[PDB]
Amino acid sequence: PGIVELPTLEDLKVQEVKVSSSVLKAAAHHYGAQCDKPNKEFMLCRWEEKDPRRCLEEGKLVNQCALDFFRQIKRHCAEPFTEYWTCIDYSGLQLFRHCRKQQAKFDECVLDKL
Amino acid sequence: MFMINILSLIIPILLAVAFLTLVERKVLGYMQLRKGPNVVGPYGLLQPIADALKLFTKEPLRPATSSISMFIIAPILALSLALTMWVPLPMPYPLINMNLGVLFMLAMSSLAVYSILWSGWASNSKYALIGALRAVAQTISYEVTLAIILLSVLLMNGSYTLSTLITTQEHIWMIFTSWPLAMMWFISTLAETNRAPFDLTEGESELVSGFNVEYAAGPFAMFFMAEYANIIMMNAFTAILFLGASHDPHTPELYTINFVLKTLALTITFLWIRASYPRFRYDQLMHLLWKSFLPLTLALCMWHISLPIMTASIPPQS
Amino acid sequence: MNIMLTLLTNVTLASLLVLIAFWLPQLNAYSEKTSPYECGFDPMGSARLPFSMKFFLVAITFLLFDLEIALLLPLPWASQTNNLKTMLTMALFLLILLAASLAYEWTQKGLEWAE
Amino acid sequence: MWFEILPGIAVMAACLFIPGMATAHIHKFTNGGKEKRVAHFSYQWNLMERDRCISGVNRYHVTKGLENID
Amino acid sequence: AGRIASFLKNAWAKEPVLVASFAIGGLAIILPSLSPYTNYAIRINRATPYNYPVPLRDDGNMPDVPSHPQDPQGPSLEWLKNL
Amino acid sequence: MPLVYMNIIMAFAIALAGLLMYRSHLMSSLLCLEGMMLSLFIMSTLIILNTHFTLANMMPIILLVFAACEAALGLSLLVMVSNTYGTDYVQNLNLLQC
Amino acid sequence: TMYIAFILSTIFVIGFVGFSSKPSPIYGGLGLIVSGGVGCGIVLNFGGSFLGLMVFLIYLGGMLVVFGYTTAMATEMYPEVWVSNKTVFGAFVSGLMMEFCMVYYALKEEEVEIIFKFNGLGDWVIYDTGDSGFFSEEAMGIAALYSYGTWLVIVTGWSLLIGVVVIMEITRGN
Amino acid sequence: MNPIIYTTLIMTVMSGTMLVMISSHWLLIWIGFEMNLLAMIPVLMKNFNPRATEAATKYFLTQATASMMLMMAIIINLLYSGQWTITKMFNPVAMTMMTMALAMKLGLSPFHFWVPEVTQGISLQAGLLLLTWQKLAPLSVLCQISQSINPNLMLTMAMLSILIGGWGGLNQTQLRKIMAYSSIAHMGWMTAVLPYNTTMTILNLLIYITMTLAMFMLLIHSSATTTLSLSHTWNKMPVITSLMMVTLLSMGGLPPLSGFMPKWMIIQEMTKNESIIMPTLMAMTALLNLYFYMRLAYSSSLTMFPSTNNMKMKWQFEHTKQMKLLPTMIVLSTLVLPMTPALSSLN
Ligand SMILES: CCCCCCCCCCCCCCCCCC(=O)OC[C@H](COP(=O)([O-])OCC[N+](C)(C)C)OC(=O)CCCCCCCCCCCCCCCCC
Ligand SMILES: CCCCCCCCCCCCCCCCCC(=O)OC[C@H](COP(=O)([O-])OCC[N+](C)(C)C)OC(=O)CCCCCCCCCCCCCCCCC
Ligand SMILES: CCCCCCCCCCCCCCCCCC(=O)OC[C@H](COP(=O)([O-])OCC[N+](C)(C)C)OC(=O)CCCCCCCCCCCCCCCCC
Ligand SMILES: CCCCCCCC/C=C/CCCCCCCC(=O)OC[C@H](COP(=O)(O)OCCN)OC(=O)CCCCCCC/C=C/CCCCCCCC
Ligand SMILES: CCCCCCCCCCCCCCCCCC(=O)OC[C@H](COP(=O)(O)OCCN)OC(=O)CCCCCCCCCCCCCCCCC
Repeated sequence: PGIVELPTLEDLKVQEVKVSSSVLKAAAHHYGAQCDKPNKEFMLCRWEEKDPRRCLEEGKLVNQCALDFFRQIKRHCAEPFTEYWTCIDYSGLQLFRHCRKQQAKFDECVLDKL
Repeated sequence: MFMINILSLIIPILLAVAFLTLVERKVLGYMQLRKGPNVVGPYGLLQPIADALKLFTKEPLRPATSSISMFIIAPILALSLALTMWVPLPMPYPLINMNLGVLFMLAMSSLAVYSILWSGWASNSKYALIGALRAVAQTISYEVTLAIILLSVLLMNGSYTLSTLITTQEHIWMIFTSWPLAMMWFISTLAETNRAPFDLTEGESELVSGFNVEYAAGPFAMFFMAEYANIIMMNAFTAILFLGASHDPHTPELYTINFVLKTLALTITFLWIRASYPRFRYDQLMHLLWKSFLPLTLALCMWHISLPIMTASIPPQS
Repeated sequence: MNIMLTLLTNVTLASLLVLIAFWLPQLNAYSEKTSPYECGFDPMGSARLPFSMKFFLVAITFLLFDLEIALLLPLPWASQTNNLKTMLTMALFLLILLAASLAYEWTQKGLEWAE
Repeated sequence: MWFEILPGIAVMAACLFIPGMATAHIHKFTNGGKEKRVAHFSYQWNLMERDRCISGVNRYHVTKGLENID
Repeated sequence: AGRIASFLKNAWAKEPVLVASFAIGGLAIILPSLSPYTNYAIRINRATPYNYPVPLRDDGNMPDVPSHPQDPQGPSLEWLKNL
Repeated sequence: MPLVYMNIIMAFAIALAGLLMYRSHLMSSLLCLEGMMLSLFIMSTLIILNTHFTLANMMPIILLVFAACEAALGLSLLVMVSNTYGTDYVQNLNLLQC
Repeated sequence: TMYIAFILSTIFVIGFVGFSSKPSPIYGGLGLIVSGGVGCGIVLNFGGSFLGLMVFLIYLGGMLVVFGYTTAMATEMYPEVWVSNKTVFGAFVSGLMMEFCMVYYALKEEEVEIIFKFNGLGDWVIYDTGDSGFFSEEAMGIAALYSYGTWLVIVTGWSLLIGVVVIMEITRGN
Repeated sequence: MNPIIYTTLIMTVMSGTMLVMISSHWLLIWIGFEMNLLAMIPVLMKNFNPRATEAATKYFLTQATASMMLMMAIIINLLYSGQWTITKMFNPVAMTMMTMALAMKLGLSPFHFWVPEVTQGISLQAGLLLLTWQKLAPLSVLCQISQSINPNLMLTMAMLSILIGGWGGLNQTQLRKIMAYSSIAHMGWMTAVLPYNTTMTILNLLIYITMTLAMFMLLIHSSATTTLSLSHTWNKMPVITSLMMVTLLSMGGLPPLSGFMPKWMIIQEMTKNESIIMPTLMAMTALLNLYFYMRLAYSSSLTMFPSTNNMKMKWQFEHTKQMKLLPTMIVLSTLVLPMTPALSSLN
């Protein structure tokens, strides 16, 4: 029948979030609390439009919020965060149970600085 | 590097099997007021090596009436499955991490049954046939009871993953939780490994060496190695399942030492039982499981289904 | 992949052991050595004649109970459902029917070997 | 006496130490000194694939962080 | 009652395995209907977030739906926290 | 359709042609009957797993259960026939004629 | 690609050819066990680990009974093997030749049988891109036998109990 | 067999058939067939003898093969549609497999040999249950899936059934084999009308069941299993022979008896669809069935065969057990032709 429409490679371009899964899992609860609104908007768009091509701008905003959140962490609590996600990265299952001290230090740092 | 890991899993197991033969001979000797091997090497340490060399330099014969293809395949199947059973065991890290590590064990054991049947049938002798059919009955009874007991105990766990078993037993022991199932499991493992009082497939007193009567030299040694590897593997599985050692992710050698000590304790208990008790009759073995273990096993399965629900202690799925 | 490599390694090691066993030693074969074993005398019949099985009914019951346990195996995942009451009822129903089968056979003498 | 059984048990224990310790050492060697990643589910597998993609060396265990985002 | 006691004493002297089996099975059938923690188990199973909680489109007439995860509105797991 | 489905259907056809062509033993035909249900199990689970029909995953288990019931029934009939005639040969089931 | 599923399917067909050529119930059971293990492998590749291991375990248990029964009921002086008989070898060779012909035709061109149309391409091609998360869809669907499928449990349990009654009644004699 | 076990097995057979009839899922239909077969085997083997064992073995083999083919058809249909509901089948190959399996279950030619063999093997009560109920279930499935039935395959098997039933019945001299071949012919008639009017299929099913119940219960009452055994019944109870003769006339399709109604309605319905050669051939071939019914009627009622000397003691004694609904079956199988337009109620 018809020809499918695909976005060009120019408007699929965005600043990638090049942290690892351990880094993301360490700053996951704070990220979910801070960047909730763009992510909820993107998820509502994705579930209503049922089309990746119709929610690209919301994805751009999601990436922008993630980058802003990580820059804000990097400016204030880089050392406790590095210790925390270094502890998380050791575990094969990436367990929160084994890194409660480093998590406590990171939570104290982000509660005072931010 | 994975091939190096496979070799590091295989070769130490075979060495442990040889020295388990030595240890069993000496333990039985001291329980029978003898000494056991102490001449061949220092405290008889070279005895397994001497026996292995003798068996593999002796002549193997194929009986004139035997079916040669399944006469050869049976020891190959036995030893291959004996070596394969070790790959999902966490010590504390499995060589192969399976989502369903327990069903793999059950399936491979049920397959390893057929080595006895095919070696007995392919030998084409009456004593071999009698041993094979004794194996058939034994597998019937122990298989049904083993499956139900494993279902219950793993129902206390949450999944069929042995690393999850370690995490479950982080605080106390499954043997403290479920000691009746532990007793029935130990008896079923004896019946499964064909150990006394259930050594009926190869019963020297009734049958002249049972199913492997016609086997000589190397092919006999393969059956011996497979049986002893199965003994150690089943004791290791029992230790992981009921005697959970503490795990420290940064120093995993502590779990390995604890696991090895518990496995050795269970294996020496197997040898102790063999020294202590008479032999069953295989009809009485069938009547023991079905008429005694199976009712209690079903009742305990119902109890262990209901207990997490009635107390709000259902384990996590992952 | 890794499991296939492991199976290949185990099979190859066992086959090499068989090959060494059958090719290293000196062999001397004659009709008397390779004759079937029956305690020093010749076998009267053949080992391929029919061999009566006194537990033929327990074997069929084993087939049925084996598939009962196949039904019971997915219970650990069934405990994560929201319909806990329905799950518990059906699990106990299956176990009670298994117990009923065992009781019926036991009382009707299905567990007794043929004479 | 009964303590002459111990050297055989010692050898058997030493043999049973090798598999677990060897597996632990090889897991740490081929995963950058860390535990081998357990991927029992598609989510964990996708995390591993993303870690491989972002590393730039086609190895998931090479972990990148804030120094890489900026 | 006397017949029941005689039967039970005979069974306990002849088939203790069967007596124990029936006692365990009967307790397993009966106890869940009397336990107050069955509802707690159901609630714990319902509280596990296996999949993503897709948000709702706000019509301006949803006072019981939180606008943020940390808002007071929405289900609370404080009961499970101290359990 | 992939070639895997072709091979599974071919295996079913082979097992069906095996059942319909008796030789002497009733046991061999029973084994052919058990192969047909194995191929049915494999085909059903391949179709269901590919399509992510989640609630249909329990169907192959029920299929196996009734395969077991059929195998039990056939073995019972085989032991009765062997008791009557001394062998499981199908040539002895000739008392009744069309 | 690696054609692992295709190779396993071919071995599956080979085992079926064996036990359907019907040498003798011992080797019929051997071929059926091989086919069961290979089918376990096929469905493991396609995704169902529980289903594969379960069918393998069920057939391992079932063939154990068949061995004991063929020792007692279905044995003769010289059990037949594939090369022992002209009919058995003929049927085995016919099945192998048919499988080879169809495999070759499918690999060389998109083979449309007189029954169904088959395309020679990737079993990896036919797969789905999407993924689940933190649970197994197969495990959850099978576990739904108790929450959903109350009717199925009832009819299955009734059938099993009546099966025990039936096997006891058939073998009564008298 | 214990009476409790026997009645629970009968109830299990009926439950399997009812599950087949009430299910909307192909898996549940297959489960019903399996449950029916499993509980039906011991009923055949109720009176243990080598003939009963052989009949049960043949029945099991045939029904297991048919169930396997049926499940293959179900799975093939699921492959091409993803539908488990029993409706029009979406694949012609799956439909052909389903038709073959259901025909093998019903005994339509060329899948008919097991019918006379098993019926001769089993007792009169078991044969009654077999014919009646085991025809009752697969025909309901066929009626559900009728709109996708291949007319050529269905009508070919139907005409084959009519011809084979007539010829086999011509040769037979045993009462149970006569009943089996008559059953094959009647199944032929029903499945011939099936692709045009399932209502007429149901009407023929009901009339056939009534006539078969009356006939089998008369045989059970008279304790006759051969022609010569039935030739002694005029000297013990001449009423039973007369009722049997009227029932045989009804089964042969003679007006104004109740056996004429299904043939009449089916001929009319097929003629509405511009079928003439098929109804004419079907009507002419039924003369074979009428011939061997009349041959049976000559021996038992219209002529007096020699008797024996112990018939005097039999005269002195009286029949104890009372057949349930035998007078009602006799009347319904012979005198309900003026009530033909109730097939609309049947609709
Ligand atoms: C390079 C090797 C070439 C030779 C290979 C020979 C293979 C022979 C057996 C084929 C079937 C088994 C392998 C199938 C393909 C791989 C499947 C797979 O990916 O599994 C991953 C799965 C992973 O486990 P999982 O269940 O945890 O998977 C879910 C979790 N993820 C997805 C994250 C992995 O492995 C298993 O489940 C293990 C099952 C093994 C089943 C084996 C059955 C056949 C046994 C035959 C024994 C023969 C003994 C020797 C006889 C000799 C006689 C002379
Ligand atoms: C009717 C009687 C029922 C009895 C049920 C219990 C049977 C116990 C059988 C034990 C067999 C042990 C064989 C292997 C021996 C290994 C030895 C070893 O390494 O030990 C060091 C090991 C230490 O290594 P570990 O790390 O494995 O031990 C702790 C393991 N965690 C915490 C992970 C569960 O054990 C100990 O030192 C402590 C053992 C008990 C641990 C459980 C918690 C304490 C429970 C106290 C209450 C007990 C009440 C019952 C007591 C009386 C029972 C009759
Ligand atoms: C522990 C498990 C694995 C075991 C692996 C093997 C263990 C043993 C290793 C040492 C073996 C030493 C050689 C013994 C050979 C048999 C002796 C014999 O038959 O003598 C009578 C025969 C006598 O021959 P003859 O010609 O005098 O006799 C003619 C025949 N009669 C008797 C009738 C007169 O000896 C030989 O034929 C000698 C053959 C060469 C011997 C050396 C070759 C083998 C070298 C082995 C090195 C190790 C690697 C390769 C082996 C496999 C292991 C990887
Ligand atoms: C669930 C069973 C009912 C199913 C009925 C199906 C039709 C009948 C076919 C038989 C199947 C069931 C047969 C089981 C009883 C037959 C055996 C028997 O007669 O005796 C039972 C025997 C009695 O011993 P004696 O007869 O005295 O012999 C010893 C002599 N010294 O022991 C029993 O009573 C066991 C009976 C079954 C055990 C399980 C009891 C079930 C009770 C739980 C309630 C079940 C409700 C089901 C819903 C479950 C919801 C959670
Ligand atoms: C809803 C169920 C319908 C069928 C039930 C049949 C039950 C009886 C079966 C045995 C054969 C018929 C009876 C022959 C006499 C038996 C011995 C005797 O003396 O019986 C006395 C009995 C007295 O009647 P009684 O039992 O009191 O009535 C029911 C009370 N609740 O005498 C009688 O009962 C005699 C009269 C019986 C009823 C007439 C026969 C059936 C009528 C059906 C009407 C519809 C027509 C189509 C029928 C299709 C097939 C069912």
